[PDB]
Amino acid sequence: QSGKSQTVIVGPWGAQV
Amino acid sequence: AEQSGKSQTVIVGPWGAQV
Amino acid sequence: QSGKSQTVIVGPWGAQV
Amino acid sequence: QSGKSQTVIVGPWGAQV
Amino acid sequence: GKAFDDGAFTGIREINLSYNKETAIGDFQVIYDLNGSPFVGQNHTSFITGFTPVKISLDFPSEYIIEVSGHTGKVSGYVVVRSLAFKTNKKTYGPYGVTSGTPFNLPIENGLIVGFKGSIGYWLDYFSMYLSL
Amino acid sequence: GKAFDDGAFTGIREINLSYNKETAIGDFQVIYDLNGSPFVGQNHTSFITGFTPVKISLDFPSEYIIEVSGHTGKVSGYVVVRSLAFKTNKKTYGPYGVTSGTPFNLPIENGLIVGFKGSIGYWLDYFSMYLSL
Amino acid sequence: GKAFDDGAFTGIREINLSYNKETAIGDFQVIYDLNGSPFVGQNHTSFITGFTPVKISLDFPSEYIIEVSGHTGKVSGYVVVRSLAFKTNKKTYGPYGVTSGTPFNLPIENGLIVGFKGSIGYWLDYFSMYLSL
Amino acid sequence: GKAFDDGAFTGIREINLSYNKETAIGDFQVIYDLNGSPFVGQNHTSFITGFTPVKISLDFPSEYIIEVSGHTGKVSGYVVVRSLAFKTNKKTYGPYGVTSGTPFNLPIENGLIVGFKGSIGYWLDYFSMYLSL
Ligand SMILES: OC[C@H]1O[C@@H](O)[C@H](O)[C@@H](O)[C@H]1O
Ligand SMILES: OC[C@H]1O[C@@H](O)[C@H](O)[C@@H](O)[C@H]1O
Ligand SMILES: OC[C@H]1O[C@@H](O)[C@H](O)[C@@H](O)[C@H]1O
Ligand SMILES: OC[C@H]1O[C@@H](O)[C@H](O)[C@@H](O)[C@H]1O
Repeated sequence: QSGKSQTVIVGPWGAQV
Repeated sequence: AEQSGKSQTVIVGPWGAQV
Repeated sequence: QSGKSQTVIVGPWGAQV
Repeated sequence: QSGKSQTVIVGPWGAQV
Repeated sequence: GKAFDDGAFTGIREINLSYNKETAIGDFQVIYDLNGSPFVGQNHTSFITGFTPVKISLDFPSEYIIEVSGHTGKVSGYVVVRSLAFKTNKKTYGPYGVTSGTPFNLPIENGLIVGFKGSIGYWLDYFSMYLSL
Repeated sequence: GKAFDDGAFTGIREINLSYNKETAIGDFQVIYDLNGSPFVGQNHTSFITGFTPVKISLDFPSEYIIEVSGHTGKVSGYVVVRSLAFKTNKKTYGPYGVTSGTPFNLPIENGLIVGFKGSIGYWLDYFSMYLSL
Repeated sequence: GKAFDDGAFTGIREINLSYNKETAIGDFQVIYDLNGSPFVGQNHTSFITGFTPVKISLDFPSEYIIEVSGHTGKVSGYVVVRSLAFKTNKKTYGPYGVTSGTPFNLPIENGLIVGFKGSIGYWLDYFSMYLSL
Repeated sequence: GKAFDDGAFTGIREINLSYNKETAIGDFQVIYDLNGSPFVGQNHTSFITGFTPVKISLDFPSEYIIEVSGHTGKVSGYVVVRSLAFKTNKKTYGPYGVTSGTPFNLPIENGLIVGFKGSIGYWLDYFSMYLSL
C-alpha cells in the first residue's frame, strides 16, 4: 500500500517513452 | 450508490458506428 | 452526469440529522 | 500492477487473526 | 474457522443466513447481482447445526443496503460475530443472533456493498465487506 | 446490429474473435475472470459466416491488456470496426481484420479493461470498454 | 452545529483536533495530501473553548490510517462524538476524549481515508469519511 | 521534453493551451475543480515561443468534457501532439493546431477527466488523462 490514492490513467498519446 | 443498487464503472467508447 | 468526481463515503457516526 | 481488479474492503469485524 | 471470500460483484439480491438466539451467527450465503443476473454465492456453513435460517430477499435494484451493524463477543472462548442487522433504504432486517458484546456499525453515505468475505467455524468468526460506487 | 453488454468483471482470461481480411471484425466473445475463476461470456455472433476465428489466451493474471487499437470505416455502407489489436505487457495479438479507415487506440497507463459492450450485425458495429483499478 | 465538508484528496498528512476529558471532541482540522503537496483544510472549530489540542503528524505516505474508532453518546442532551482513536500501520494515536457510550470502529482492509466531513457545535456532532483505492 | 504531472482532482474548470498552426501544441495549463473551489494548475511551457493562446472556460459543473480528440505526428523529427479538440456536452472547442498525422479520440461514455500529465519540449510530446467516476 502506497499511502496515496490511485486513479485510472489512459494514454499516453504522442511520443512513446 | 446513493441512487441505484447497481455498481458503476468507467466506460470509454464507443468506437465505430455512432448511434 | 454531475460533472464532479465522486467517492465512497462511510458514516455518519454521531448524531443522525 | 496485477491483472486483477481491486475494490475497497472494510473490516474485519470479529476475531482478529 | 474456515475462511471464505466471495469477491466483488455488481450488487446484492438475497442474503441467506442462520443464527442462534443463545450463541451467534452461523451460516452465511449470498445471491449477488452480476451485471443484471443473479450469481449464486457458495454456502458458507457452520460446523454445527441448531441454527434458525432467515432469507433476506431484497427488491433489487430499487432496494439496497445502507447500513450493516451487529455485535462481536466471546462464545465458548472464541471471539465471534454474535449479531447482524441489515438496514436498507426500505426496511430493517434483524437483528439476528445475540445483541450482546461490542457493537459495530457501518453506515454507507455513498456507495454500495458488493461482496463479503470472512470465516466460519462453529460460528461466524469475522467478516469484511467490499465497497464500491 | 444486435446490441450486447457483457458488463464488468475482475479481469480478462481469453478473447475469442473472428475476422475477414476483406471486410471487418465479425464474432466476439470473452472469457472473463470473476474473483479468481473463469466466467464464460456470451458468444456475440455475426449474422453471416466466412470469418477466420482466433483465440487469444492470456496468461492471467501475470499477462493483461495494456492497449487496444484498431480501425473503423465503412463496409457495404455501414460504419463498422474493421480491425482490432490487443497489446499486453507480454506481446501483441493482431491486428485482426482490415487496417483501413480511421485508426483509434486506447493505451492504459494505470488500470484494467474488465468488460466489453457493443453491437454486431454483419460485422462489429461498435464497442466500448469498462475500465477499473 | 455547523456542518463541514472538506471533500476528497490524495491522502492525509496531519490531523489537528481538540478534546475535553469530561465532554467530547471539539475542534477538528486536517492537512491533506494533494498530489504530493500539503493542502491545509479549513479549521473547524467548536462554539466554545476549554479543549485540549493534539497534533497527529503522520509520516506520509509510508504511514497511513488503517482503523478509526471512538465513542458516541449524549452530552447535555446532544448525541456527539465523545472520543476518537486513529490507528496507523505504525502506531496508535488516542483515544482522545471520553471513552464512554456506544463504540464504533472502522478498520480498512484495502483502501485509504482521503477526506472528512461532519458537523461541530459545542462538540463534534457527527462525522463521515471519504474512502478510495 | 520536460515531464509534467498535475495529478488528480474533482473536475475541470478551464484549459489554457497554446498552439501553432504550422507545428503543434505548445503550452498547457489547467484550472481544476477541487471540492468546489478552483485549483490553479502549474503552467507547463514550451521551450520556445510564437504560439497562439486559447482559453477554454467551461461552465463547471454542468458543462464537462465527453470526448478528447486530436492528431499525433512528426515535427522536426519528433513525434508530438499536433492538434487537440475538446468536446463537452455543450459544444466543441477546437481543433487547435495542425489536423494531420495519426488521429486519436477518447470518447467517455461514463466517467470524468480529472487530471492531465505529459511532457513538453518544443511541443507537447505526449499526454495522458486521469479518469474517475
Ligand atoms: O467459530 C468459533 C471457532 O469454531 C471452532 O470450531 C473452530 O475450530 C475455531 O477455529 C473457531 O472458528
Ligand atoms: O454490421 C453491419 C450491419 O449489418 C446488418 O446486418 C445490420 O442490419 C445493420 O444494422 C448493421 O449492423
Ligand atoms: O455540539 C452539540 C450542540 O452544540 C450546540 O451549540 C448546537 O446548538 C447544537 O446544534 C449541537 O451542535
Ligand atoms: O517537443 C519536441 C522536442 O523538443 C525538444 O526541445 C526536446 O529536446 C526533445 O526532447 C523533444 O521534447
